[PDB]
Amino acid sequence: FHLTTRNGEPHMIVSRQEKGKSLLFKTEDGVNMCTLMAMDLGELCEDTITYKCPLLRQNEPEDIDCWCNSTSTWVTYGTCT
Amino acid sequence: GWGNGCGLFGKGGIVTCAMFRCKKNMEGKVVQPENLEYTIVITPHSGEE
Repeated sequence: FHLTTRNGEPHMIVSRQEKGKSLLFKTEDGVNMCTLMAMDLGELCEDTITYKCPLLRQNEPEDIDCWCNSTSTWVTYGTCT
Repeated sequence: GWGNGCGLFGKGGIVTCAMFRCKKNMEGKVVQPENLEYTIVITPHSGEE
């Protein structure tokens, strides 16, 4: 995935071949591990969706398919197939 | 969803097929007035035995 930013915050452009794998990227505050569970994750195209993966410390996830454990991150991926 | 091999939770497309083998059938036919065949017996009134 391409690591960029959105208003000072880290942003992940996730491609199709990354579905199902732990997303890791270094940050001043250590190594960040985001987890992508999006069922509709497809091919990067015009039909993108973009949203935030909250920071989750010792809390079970609820009503979400993306989250990181060290620093909140934005994520973007296409839905095409 | 994640529990069955998908990255995203949501509705997915599924398709199922089964070979269909008929074991007993019925058939309806159309009877044309023509092509009907009448059998008539013509017997000589002789009284022979």
